[PDB]
Amino acid sequence: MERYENLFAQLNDRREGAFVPFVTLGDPGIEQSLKIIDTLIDAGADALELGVPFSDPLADGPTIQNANLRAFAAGVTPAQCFEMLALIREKHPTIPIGLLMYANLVFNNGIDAFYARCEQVGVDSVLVADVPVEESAPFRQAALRHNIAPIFICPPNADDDLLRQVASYGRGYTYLLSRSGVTGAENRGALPLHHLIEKLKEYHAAPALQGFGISSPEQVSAAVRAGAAGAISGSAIVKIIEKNLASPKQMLAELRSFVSAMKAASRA
Amino acid sequence: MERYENLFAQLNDRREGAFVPFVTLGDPGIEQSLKIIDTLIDAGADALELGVPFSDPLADGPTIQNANLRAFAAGVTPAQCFEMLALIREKHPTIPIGLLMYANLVFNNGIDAFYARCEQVGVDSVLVADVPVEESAPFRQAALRHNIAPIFICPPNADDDLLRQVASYGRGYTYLLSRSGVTGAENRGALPLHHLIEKLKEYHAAPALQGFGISSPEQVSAAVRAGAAGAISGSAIVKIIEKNLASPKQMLAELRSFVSAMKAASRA
Amino acid sequence: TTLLNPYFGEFGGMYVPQILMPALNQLEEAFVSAQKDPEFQAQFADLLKNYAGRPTALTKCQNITAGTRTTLYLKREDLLHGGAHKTNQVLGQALLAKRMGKSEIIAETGAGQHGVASALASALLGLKCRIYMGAKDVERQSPNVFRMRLMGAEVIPVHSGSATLKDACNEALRDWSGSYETAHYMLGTAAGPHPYPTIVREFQRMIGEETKAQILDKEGRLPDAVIACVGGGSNAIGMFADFINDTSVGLIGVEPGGHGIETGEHGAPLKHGRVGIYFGMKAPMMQTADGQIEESYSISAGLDFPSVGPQHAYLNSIGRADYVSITDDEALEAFKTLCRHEGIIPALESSHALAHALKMMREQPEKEQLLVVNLSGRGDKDIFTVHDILKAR
Amino acid sequence: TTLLNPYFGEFGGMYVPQILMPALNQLEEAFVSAQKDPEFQAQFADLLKNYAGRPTALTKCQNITAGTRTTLYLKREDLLHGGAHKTNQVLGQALLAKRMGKSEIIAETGAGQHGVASALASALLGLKCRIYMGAKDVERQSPNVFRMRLMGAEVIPVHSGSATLKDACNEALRDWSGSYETAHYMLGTAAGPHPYPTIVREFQRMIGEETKAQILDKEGRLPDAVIACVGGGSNAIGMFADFINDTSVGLIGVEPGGHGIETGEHGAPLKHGRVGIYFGMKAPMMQTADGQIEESYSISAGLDFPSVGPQHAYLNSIGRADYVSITDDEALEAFKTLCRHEGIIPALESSHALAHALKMMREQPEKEQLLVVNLSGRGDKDIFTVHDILKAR
Ligand SMILES: O=P(O)(O)OCCNS(=O)(=O)c1ccc(OC(F)(F)F)cc1
Ligand SMILES: O=P(O)(O)OCCNS(=O)(=O)c1ccc(OC(F)(F)F)cc1
Ligand SMILES: *Cc1c(COP(=O)(O)O)cnc(C)c1O
Ligand SMILES: *Cc1c(COP(=O)(O)O)cnc(C)c1O
Ligand code: NA
Ligand code: NA
Repeated sequence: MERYENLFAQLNDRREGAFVPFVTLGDPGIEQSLKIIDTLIDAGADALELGVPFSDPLADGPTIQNANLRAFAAGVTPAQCFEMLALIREKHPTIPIGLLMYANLVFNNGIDAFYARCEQVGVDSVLVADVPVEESAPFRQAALRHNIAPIFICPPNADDDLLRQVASYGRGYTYLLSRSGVTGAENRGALPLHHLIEKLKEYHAAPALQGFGISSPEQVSAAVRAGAAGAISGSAIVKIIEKNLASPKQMLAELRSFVSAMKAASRA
Repeated sequence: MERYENLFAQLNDRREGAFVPFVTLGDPGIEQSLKIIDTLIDAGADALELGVPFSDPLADGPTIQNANLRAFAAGVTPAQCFEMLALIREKHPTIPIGLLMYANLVFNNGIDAFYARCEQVGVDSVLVADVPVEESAPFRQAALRHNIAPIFICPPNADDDLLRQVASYGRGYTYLLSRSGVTGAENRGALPLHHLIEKLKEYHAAPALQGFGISSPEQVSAAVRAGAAGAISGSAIVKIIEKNLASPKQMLAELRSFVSAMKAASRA
Repeated sequence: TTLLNPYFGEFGGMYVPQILMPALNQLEEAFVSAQKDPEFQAQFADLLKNYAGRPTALTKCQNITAGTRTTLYLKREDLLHGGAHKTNQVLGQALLAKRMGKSEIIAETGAGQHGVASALASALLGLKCRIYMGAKDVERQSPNVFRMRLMGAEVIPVHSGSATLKDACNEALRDWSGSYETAHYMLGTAAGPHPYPTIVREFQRMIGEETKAQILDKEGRLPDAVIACVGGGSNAIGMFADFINDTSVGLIGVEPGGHGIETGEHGAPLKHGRVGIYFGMKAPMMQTADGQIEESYSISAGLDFPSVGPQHAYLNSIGRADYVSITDDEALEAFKTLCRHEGIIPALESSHALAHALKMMREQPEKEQLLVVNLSGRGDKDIFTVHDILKAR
Repeated sequence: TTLLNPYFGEFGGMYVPQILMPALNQLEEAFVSAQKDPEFQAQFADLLKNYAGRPTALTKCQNITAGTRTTLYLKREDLLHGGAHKTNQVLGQALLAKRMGKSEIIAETGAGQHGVASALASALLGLKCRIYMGAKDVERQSPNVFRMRLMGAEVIPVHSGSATLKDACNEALRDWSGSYETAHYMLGTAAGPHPYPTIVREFQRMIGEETKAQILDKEGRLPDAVIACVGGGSNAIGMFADFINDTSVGLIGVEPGGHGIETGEHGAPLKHGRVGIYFGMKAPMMQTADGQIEESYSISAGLDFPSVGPQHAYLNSIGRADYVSITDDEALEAFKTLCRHEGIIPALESSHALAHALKMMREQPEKEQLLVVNLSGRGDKDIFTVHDILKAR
């Protein structure tokens, strides 16, 4: 399908940035996670980034570590996550859906079979957090055979060789890292990335989304100003879940408030 | 003085063996120890062997280890032991009194001063349990300067050189060891010692007293039959103390009974 | 691109977030340079000799083998400073950290021996050391935690996931992914992303080099087999490396069988797990049917790394090395046998290697065989574990 | 009559019951013969190299001495099999037992290291080992008691006297006075009746021989001083012996000062006791004014032998060796310093020797001095003792 290409063309027509929330599938349970995701979309999310709970999320800080643990406390499995993905797509035909995976969950029952299941449920992209471009060949090949965009991370450290590789190999969007370290709202990135954003456009890369530490409206506007196509936010979204565990209704109200503010910051 | 020489001459006149009990001075207290010693003499003891409580009696088995501990529980000191010795001699002018000492108590305030104190209170002999004939020169010299007999142990193992040394160096009596090991009634000696007794007489040794494991009348008669001048018994005497701690009066009755039986076994 | 092959056949690789690739490339380049540098080799040799106590003895065990045609030697890594083989490679990695201009060390630890080894190397060489340890392990390894703190290391309890070794591995990599410019990650076994399996082998290979020289001197020939326990693979690859090209020499790796392979309560991923991708490598793993990483179980917590070094998976796949398992009860009997018949208290880890050599002897007592067991550590640390089991029998 | 002089000046001798003199004469004759026997020397050298791990390292301590004119080396007896120097002489005495046709060993132990050393030597050489231990020591040394029992030794609690080391010494001699024809008494220090002070020195003297060779190789000269802790005297006489005739080399023995000499709660009989006769020798003793033998007190139970070897009393009397004391608190600070600055956990016994070298350096930091500390054992055994004190501060 062409869901990212259609989204970025529509956003470009409106001189608009993308706002893309991350959540963990099944955090804090399947039913409440489906309600959370519908609330994110109704509040104006342009695309989704969705994590499958994994025992060892070594690219994630404590907020998303604790999201994975809540989903496991609710008995959430990868099979249940794919059932959720099919339902989400059945409700929402055009929104791009990206997964954040760890390699073992993709490799476990065969790389090709993983990407075939992605295609069946209507996923648009997969970011495998612990597969660097150097190891990516079988993942990107399987992704593209099943009409899935393989997403790569561009560190702020990225040398010219790596920018060329990410530009050549990635599709859908380029994940522009704000900083070194792991996911978390407590650490803000401070890279102008004007040159990285400029070099990616020169090398005809998929449009850049700036992510890691994006927690406020001004960071969304700043990302777009710097020439990024949009911004991704997770720990900030997940923190609203963690804060409001005792009140599922207030949790949805605060998620709606936050996403509506972050999306407003992307508009012309 | 001539107390051993006079005793053995008198016993020889009556074709009689010596019976010599051992007790620890101040076991189980000073007053009861003085009563015990008078009871041993009244019951027919020919001589006494008296121990001074010492922290590390490494020639003694458990019965006499426990006698030393009872005397220490009563606060008994070497100074109190010498006060007891003076009183015992003041009551009993002719009975030979032998001490069983450990080297540190003799060396502590000077070897000569120890033997001078022995002479002052009327002791007749000292056996230093942890001084072999090889180390004995300063002890035997100090003893003889103060009219004290130095007593040496003749092991059943004794080679000819050692018999000659003990015969030359000892006075009063020769302590004939029943066996290897340490003091105790639970272990009986089984050396004929006819040859050792014969060799000692050939070398003009002080008369032999057989000791270690002597607990019964038949062992007293057997010692005399073998040509010994007598027998020494300790753990058997001390065991009667340990058994009767709760009844001081019955303790004295049982000591009297035992000593009267052991002395009877020595008579012609 | 890399200077060295990151794979052993299909096994190994560099499965880390992109942000960590420069740290691995920097480490590989420093290592390749260090291995050509006579000054680095001389400094490492000086520390191994004068601080750690190398060479270690090779002890013959005639009391154990009496009445059989087995000759058994023990390579005495139990006599190395710190009481286990781990000291060899932490000294080399600490020197690499200094070569790269780093002043700080990060380490993971399970039962604590790698934490203690990392802390003692850091204390000697003037490095600031922080150690990640699963909160469950912190709770049950107070002696090793206290040793690390006496040596001036920071011990950081890890409460995420299962609060055990794999979670400490993750936390070490999360820290390194922000701190690599000033901190070296001193990985504790011959596993993880390239170049660690290669580095740890080369910084342990004096075990096998010395064993070869010592057995030639004593026996005039190579061993029929060298036998080593396999937790993550470092002491075993250190013994094996110098014999790989001696095709007559058996290479036997012993994984923990725990309560028995059939119970599922074991730590034998190489022969009884499933290949996966975790901790930066493609290797056999303890994992659920769904691909969640599991714990290894053994009476010996030191054997509970829930995967295995990729070079062992490779040597197995080509048939150069053979891998077996030994249960808790077999290891315990070997522990008691060595204590009683040689007066050596072995680590329960090493007791697994000894137990398999005892089986080789006892099953075929008239087979002529010259065996070397890598005695990877001493077992003072295990006497209460063993007391608690014996007392409950 | 004896073959060798039983005295060192006025100190030493053979103050045992007459029944034990043949056992001492037999032992002296076997020892004199063994020292002329190349086969005995080769067997002992084989055990020391291939079982115990000799030679031990000599470790330079630049982190500790930085900014001073002290050079400090540690002789690493902590790396010997069993974790202390005691292993050297028990292997020699076990070989003497076999030379005399004996199949059984008797040993005394206080804090338990001699019991463990005796048990491991007996296990290796096929001897039946029984160990006397004061009931109070049995109660507070469960780890060492368990080690002795794992190695197949009988541990016999002693309830007589103070139920501590001197009482176990007595019980060992009481047993030997009945069993000498089939049992060897494996005395644990350079003390007791002749020939033990001589034997234990000669079976420890490789400490100083190796140190001399190692310091000549590294520094091209002899040390200014060699420094060793003194409990009964074995590790110190083993370090000192080969330097006695090198009159330029200081010999410094360190007794435990406990809570302070002035408190009376110490273990420094050589400088703060009184000569007496006990345990078969004339030597300085901890004793009451009345001549009852007392206990030594130290934070380190291993330094609590309540006398001292007669050769140390002799070397002091002629001014060849100097004896000092170090308090509990000084030893504790040295323990912490070595852990933090060299990554070596020293025995609290050995920490007394290190503390005195630290004082020599710190008091006169511009004095040029080349020092060797005998690091007589490792301190894994002491980490809870140290934890309990630190935690209570
Ligand atoms: O807002 P934050 O700081 O929580 O960051 C959002 C992260 N969510 S995500 O799925 O984009 C994401 C993307 C990449 C990650 O790791 C990798 F870079 F190594 F690949 C991890 C998570
Ligand atoms: O009847 P037992 O078995 O208790 O023996 C009596 C012992 N009492 S004693 O004073 O004669 C005595 C004599 C000698 C001793 O030791 C030595 F031989 F080494 F010198 C100990 C005690
Ligand atoms: C750490 C340890 C092991 C297991 O680790 P490997 O990397 O497999 O060697 C084995 N033995 C001992 C003594 C250890 O300390
Ligand atoms: C036994 C011991 C000592 C004290 O005994 P010495 O005979 O004086 O050497 C000292 N250090 C250690 C480590 C010991 O084990
Ligand atoms: Na493993
Ligand atoms: Na002492």
